[PDB]
Amino acid sequence: GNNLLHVAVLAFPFGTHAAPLLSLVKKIATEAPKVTFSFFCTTTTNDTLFSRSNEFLPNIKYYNVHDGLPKGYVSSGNPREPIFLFIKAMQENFKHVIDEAVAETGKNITCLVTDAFFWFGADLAEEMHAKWVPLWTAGPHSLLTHVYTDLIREKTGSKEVHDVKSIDVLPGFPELKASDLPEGVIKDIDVPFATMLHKMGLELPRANAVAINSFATIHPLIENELNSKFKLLLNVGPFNLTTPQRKVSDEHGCLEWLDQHENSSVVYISFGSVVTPPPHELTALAESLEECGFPFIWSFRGDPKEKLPKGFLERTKTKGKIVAWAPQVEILKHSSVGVFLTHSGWNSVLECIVGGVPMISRPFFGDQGLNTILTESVLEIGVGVDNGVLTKESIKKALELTMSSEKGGIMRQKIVKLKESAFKAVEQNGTSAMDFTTLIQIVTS
Ligand SMILES: O=c1ccn([C@@H]2O[C@H](COP(=O)(O)OP(=O)(O)O)[C@@H](O)[C@H]2O)c(=O)[nH]1
Repeated sequence: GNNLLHVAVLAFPFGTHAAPLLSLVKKIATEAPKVTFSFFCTTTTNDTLFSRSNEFLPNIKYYNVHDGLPKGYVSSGNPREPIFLFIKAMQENFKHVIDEAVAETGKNITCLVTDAFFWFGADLAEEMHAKWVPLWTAGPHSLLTHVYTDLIREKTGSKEVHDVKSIDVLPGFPELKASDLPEGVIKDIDVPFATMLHKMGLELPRANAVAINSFATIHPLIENELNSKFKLLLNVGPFNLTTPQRKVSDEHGCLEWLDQHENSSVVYISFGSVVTPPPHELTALAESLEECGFPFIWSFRGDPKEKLPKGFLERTKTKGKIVAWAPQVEILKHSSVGVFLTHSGWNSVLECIVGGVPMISRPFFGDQGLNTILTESVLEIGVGVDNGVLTKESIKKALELTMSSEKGGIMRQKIVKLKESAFKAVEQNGTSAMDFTTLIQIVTS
């Protein structure tokens, strides 16, 4: 593109949303050095994202957007409170800062790239006579679930709303219970997050193009519907293969430690950038761990003994590891690791498909439920813990099953062939490289 183009990038501050988006942006900015990229997110998220050294692509500048929290505000109860406050004032807070970036660069916005959550991107793009390109950072099946929100509700009564009778929502997908769906589709339909997702489903067809961090082999039938709902659908993932972003950090020699172990023998544990199993769960896992023998790596959450038992800490310090932050993508590509105990967030899922490792899923929130059903029943590269909770009986059951002598192997096989499609999809010749090239064209023109 030319030196007159200005791309505004609006990222979601919570969960693993902002980093994947920034990654996509970095790939584009490298290909288009004369194009200006303005990245908007909360001060706290920007601080974490832009602390990186020479990662300073010159044509990318970040701008802090108000987090919606009132003056003096203090934690309070539920961790949902700051998310709800952000959502409630995000449109005007984004606009205020976008306005500063336009006055400062002297360049009107030509393209608005946003997390798909930002349904208001169409309206904003409209006002500035700019293009709108939202990015759904999760899977195709959940995106389509949101596009189908009204349809689902219209075919949902007292039975289904209460898990008595299952709903047939997605093509080429098992029948689901309301508890399977992301909060908001059929429950708590009124809260800000739920309203944000519904509006997104309704506004997406107005976009110039809808990008998604996924690849065409993930779900053919779902993709076809999405393809018919939007002006353009672009599969630009998996991001771990299509975009840069370093992070090859092993402050705790996990990979070396992994070297000094054999194949499919280590248990990697990670429940995302925000989750930490409840008390009865952690304690059920920690013990499940040092009773199964299985060597392991566990990404806790900074806090060590804080939640974990003292003794346990220095008793397993010989057959397993526990870190605050691990080099997950690399760990998942290591031949040592045999199973991935995850909450099935989408990013971790794409990373596991690329690494070729079987999965143990204990979903918590959002799309994790649909993701578990997708990898357990449709891709068959994983299984979920019993009851969706972590109890010593449910854990061992899963470990034993995946680390078994049959099922675990097959899953590993199924995910190796999927891994193959992933690598193929990103060759210049594949659909992901091609949709990415198109994305670049739209964003930089
Ligand atoms: O020790 C860790 C734990 C997590 N992650 C990364 O954190 C992200 C988790 O995203 P996901 O969508 O799986 O779950 P979320 O954070 O949205 O709940 C993934 O990129 C993981 O690789 C990591 O790099 N090291």
